[PDB]
Amino acid sequence: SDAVTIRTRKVISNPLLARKQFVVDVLHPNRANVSKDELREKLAEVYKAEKDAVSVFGFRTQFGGGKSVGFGLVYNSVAEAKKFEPTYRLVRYGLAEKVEKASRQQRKQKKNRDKKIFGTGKRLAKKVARRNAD
Amino acid sequence: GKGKPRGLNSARKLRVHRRNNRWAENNYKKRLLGTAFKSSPFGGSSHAKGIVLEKLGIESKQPNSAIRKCVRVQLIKNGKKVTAFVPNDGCLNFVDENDEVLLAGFGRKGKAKGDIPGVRFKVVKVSGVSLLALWKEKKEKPRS
Amino acid sequence: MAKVHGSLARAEKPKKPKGRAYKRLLYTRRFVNVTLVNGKRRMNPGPS
Amino acid sequence: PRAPRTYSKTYSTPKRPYESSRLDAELKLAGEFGLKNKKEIYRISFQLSKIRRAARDLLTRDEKDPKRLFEGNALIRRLVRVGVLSEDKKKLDYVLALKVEDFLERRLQTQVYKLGLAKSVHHARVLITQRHIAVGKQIVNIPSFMVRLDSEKHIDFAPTSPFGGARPGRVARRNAARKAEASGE
Amino acid sequence: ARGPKKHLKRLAAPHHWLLDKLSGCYAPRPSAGPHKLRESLPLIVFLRNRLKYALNGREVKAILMQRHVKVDGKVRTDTTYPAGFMDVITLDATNENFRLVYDVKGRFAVHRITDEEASYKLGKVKKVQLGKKGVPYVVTHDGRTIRYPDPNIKVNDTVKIDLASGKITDFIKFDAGKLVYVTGGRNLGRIGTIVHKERHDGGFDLVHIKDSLDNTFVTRLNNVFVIGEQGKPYISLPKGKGIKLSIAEERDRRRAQQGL
Amino acid sequence: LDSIENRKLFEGKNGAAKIITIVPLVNDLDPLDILYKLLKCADDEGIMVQEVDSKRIFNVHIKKFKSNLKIIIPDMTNFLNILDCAKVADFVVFGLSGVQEVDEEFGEQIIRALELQGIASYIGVISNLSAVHEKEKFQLDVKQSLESYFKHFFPSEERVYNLEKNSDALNVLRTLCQRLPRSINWRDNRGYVVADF
RNA sequence: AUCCAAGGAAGGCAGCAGGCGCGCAAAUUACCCAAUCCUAAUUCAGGGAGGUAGUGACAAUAAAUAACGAUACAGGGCCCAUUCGGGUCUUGUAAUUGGAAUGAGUACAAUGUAAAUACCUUAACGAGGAACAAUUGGAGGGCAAGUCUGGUGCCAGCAGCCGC
Repeated sequence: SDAVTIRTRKVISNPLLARKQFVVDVLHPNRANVSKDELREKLAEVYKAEKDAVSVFGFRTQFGGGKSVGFGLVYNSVAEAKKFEPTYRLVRYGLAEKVEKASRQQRKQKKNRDKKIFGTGKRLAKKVARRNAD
Repeated sequence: GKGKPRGLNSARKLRVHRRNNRWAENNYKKRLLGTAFKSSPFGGSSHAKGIVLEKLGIESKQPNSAIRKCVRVQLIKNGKKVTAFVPNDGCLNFVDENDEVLLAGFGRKGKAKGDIPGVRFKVVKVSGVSLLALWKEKKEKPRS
Repeated sequence: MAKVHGSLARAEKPKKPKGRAYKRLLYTRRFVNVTLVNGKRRMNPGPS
Repeated sequence: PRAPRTYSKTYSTPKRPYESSRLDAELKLAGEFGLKNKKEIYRISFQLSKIRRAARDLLTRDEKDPKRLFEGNALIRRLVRVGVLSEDKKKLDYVLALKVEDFLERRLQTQVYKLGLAKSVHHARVLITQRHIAVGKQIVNIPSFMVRLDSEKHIDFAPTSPFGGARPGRVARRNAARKAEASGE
Repeated sequence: ARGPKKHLKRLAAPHHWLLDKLSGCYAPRPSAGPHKLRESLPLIVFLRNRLKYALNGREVKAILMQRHVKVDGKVRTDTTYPAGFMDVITLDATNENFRLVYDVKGRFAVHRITDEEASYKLGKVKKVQLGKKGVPYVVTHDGRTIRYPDPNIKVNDTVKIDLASGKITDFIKFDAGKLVYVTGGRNLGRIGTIVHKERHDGGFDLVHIKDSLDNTFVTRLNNVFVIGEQGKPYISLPKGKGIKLSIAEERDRRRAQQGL
Repeated sequence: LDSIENRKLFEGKNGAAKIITIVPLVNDLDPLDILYKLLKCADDEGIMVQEVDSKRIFNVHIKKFKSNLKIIIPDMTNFLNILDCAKVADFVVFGLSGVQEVDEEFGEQIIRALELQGIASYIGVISNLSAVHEKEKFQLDVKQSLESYFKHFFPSEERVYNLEKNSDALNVLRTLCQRLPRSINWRDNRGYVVADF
């Protein structure tokens, strides 16, 4: 019964960010919220670009369902997509890696422990190791 | 002409006349002298806490003969000794002495005809506990 | 009196309906069922 | 420290609480229209109060004034769009004889029953709140929708709803499954 | 304050930026530069809010760090650079040009410019004076200081400046019966012809202007800017032509542009 | 001055006797479970090892808040012993199992009897909230059920704390180390000794 | 007011969290720089500014706690009543019966978001609802509501006002 129809509103070519930005309408009768990956594939094949040069985000389904609205970007290459996109959306797309970090309290206390150290500290390390050995 | 000036350059006499005649009101004189901030036992607040010193069998004689159930309290914020009424408990079984009590105001105007008093305050809570839900048996009172 | 530990809602004469059905019931009880007692609409009468 | 987000009240408490004629009239309105609160009447009273204040403070200005003609035409046209004010009454004088029932008749609550889509006004509110009724394509489940006039030829059942479209509901196919199992059993 | 401020809260923004009041909490405080804080327009607002090219704040930074945007011939790298009135914004990779002209409602509007018109720029002379080693100079509305003008140039004269060399091409002296745009105040954004000059010594001067539809209005001398002649502006004017309309006329025009 | 002078019984460095009586109210709840989930958030586990073998009356100095606690666990069959342990306490800890109900014939009678003989400052404590399904979306329902139940008998508290988390357990430990208890009138008029030797 | 080997040495939470005291009176020692902006040598680093979530009946908006039938029985009305009975309604009940509708709640998934939680969607479950149980204050007058029953009448003609 269903046929997922995709429309693009507000189509703007931005050569300054080397891309095209538009509004993604999805008419999906009898479907719940046609996912981002399928939209990336179908916008890559409509606009004849790489899937890695296609981004969609900010979706929301209307009341009652059957229609969803979001925002859509398509770059001119994969490398321009790599150099212009925010890193969180690259991690969402598998086109980069989640940079594993320490917690923020940890690094603040790390910085403030470093602030009590003037120099390399290996001089102080030798002197405290000697005095403990004393 | 109605005993007051009506000249067009006479706003000064009119407003000095109003500021002199507004001291004859009641709420104005209590309000701008800081009466509640000095002598009222709550010190100008809607509630207060205190410690029960006594239970009192006050008597209302005429024309209604009743045994009023009251409590003499010493308030915590002031060091002020205030008697207050406690409702709905014939036994005062939720109240002992040396308990802490949240009091509010209470507008009974007692009569002069038979020396019946209207004390100013009702008991709202004893030992943290809603006195209503005690009397309506919805909570239990920790007894210290 | 005191309700038991099992307050987990997740996992006699009949009741009065609530809200708008109660207003429907009152509209039947005052203006559909006209009860003229001695020339007046008497609500809550005793044995008479 | 942000923009303090604005809001307002929408109903108004009446001045005297116990007034037998008012209680009877309000309850007649609730019975004719299937309400639940007195606040649902007080809302319409408050809105009609603001409209009457706008009207009677535009009446004091003389005609052929741009403010009067401008805001008057805006108000009158906005009332005609929802079918509260009729076509002939497009003057500032007739919005003051406009009463509460004229508003209360223009609800989705009322218009579902009046188009012959429900058996009762109460059944009309029920079919609203159980997500069965669409206006054009968008499904509405607030009875206070206040149908604009041009939206009258769009009220129908939803393509989601079993009355208007797709597969029968939970109880229906549950009973069908029990019938089919018991016929198999 | 114990020193100069560095922030600008979002309610304290100039209202003619049309910033929403629930996006965030602040507005971009414009830097020091060619225009007044109150009447400037920083580059972040012109890229994001009006041309829709940037979605975020850092996309503005990404565009400006690729040297696409020129303000009056020179490349600017500031997020909050005060682009103001009569200024020229050039997008090379887009191949577009913009002149910052007020709309009739008093805010800056998008306004496309040919390459020939983008070469020059007008400016109201705000002071003429005689600087060191006796050289005369003019100082314009944007802070440009030009040495060796024409001696006929007095105060309030509009001077045409060719953006390549930054020299005085030609000028208009402030005479009655010239074409005049209005810079500040209530009547902002209107185009008319000055009737005469009312003169109050020791105080503020006033100017009566009469528009294309013979409505008359009065501003101070500070808010005046000369453009050209009757029907001959030196620049291309935006749509509406600085003609103030009543609300009923605007409403009828809006519903007259609605015929399915 | 008077408020500080009334803390001279409770410098936990020399004459401080902050007596805590830990009563589980459900027999599927261990009192040493509660004691260990308390003293583990103090991070001095030597006390936890030295409290194991065979004792009932513990004399513990916490050097963090520098307080002197005295822990008593009642005999959970002698109801008279439960009464006698709670009538000497400065604090009363109420254990609530998240799975088995408080007994109407055993646990409720403990609650009502101790309450009607007079309780000082008390704490409600859950130790088996994670013995319910591991998602907190259902553990908070059990926690709110226990809070609303404990509100009936004791309205002075509205947080019945979880010992599963460091947060609430450290809160309870801070309460027991610092906070001054309400006084029970009849016993403080006659003087009372707890005695070791 | 803190540490101390007694010689000396450190201190300012009317910043974000949090504690004591105080009082009728007021929240988490959470996550994040993705927004909004700001600072720097500066696109990248930093930001308890700020954003996000928890707690939150401070206020404010919208509005679930049921809706249809058939039966009977009692009526009432509409016209045909010469009488029966011919249908149209509308009540009341009968914890009588029938087939329906749907979210609270649970939850594959997807959307959402820095990551999440929640919302909007949605597979699969989810009610005769004798308990997915609506309360708070009243029933002399002011002021809507008792000409009702029992106990009280030694704590009781009583208590915003008048009071019987």
